[PDB]
Amino acid sequence: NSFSGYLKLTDNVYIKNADIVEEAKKVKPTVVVNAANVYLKHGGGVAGALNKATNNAMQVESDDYIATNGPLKVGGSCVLSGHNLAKHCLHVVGPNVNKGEDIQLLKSAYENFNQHEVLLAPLLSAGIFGADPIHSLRVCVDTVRTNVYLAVFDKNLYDKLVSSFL
Ligand SMILES: O=C(O)[C@@H]1CCC[C@H]1c1ccc2nccnc2c1
Repeated sequence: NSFSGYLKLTDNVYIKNADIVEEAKKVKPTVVVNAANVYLKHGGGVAGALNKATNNAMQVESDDYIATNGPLKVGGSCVLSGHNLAKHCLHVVGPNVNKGEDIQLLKSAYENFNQHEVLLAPLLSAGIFGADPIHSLRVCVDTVRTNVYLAVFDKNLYDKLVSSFL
């Protein structure tokens, strides 16, 4: 949890323009959040990048979790190993609003963060899931009560979020 270079947006939400893979390798936080789908198939976006950084160890562990427990629900989560990125990975499923999943479930998705005192995380449902990233930051701020360090890869997006929030 040796985070550096973050801007404090609220009492408990911090933001940095950084690649979450590189933040995780440098900080080795207690918890790194993955933006997952219900079958934990880490094919693209943040999920593909975190899985690639574990050289597919996260995918093999995830397939075993699904074979024993079944898929997650939208708005749900599970805690698995963080491998070389963190002590734990919290795999959280935000709604895929491009496939008709209700945006109201974005609040349920962020509620999972409250089970952990400190987390390194991306914006949920942004990117391939289709939600507006600034709306996702708003739900994060309105919902998460624990300390969250958000890593935003795209500089244009990061600047938009900081200008809209400060
Ligand atoms: O922060 C961002 O710019 C977006 C917002 C939601 C998903 C974020 C993200 C971060 C790292 C990624 N690395 C490889 C591929 N896609 C990624 C996507």
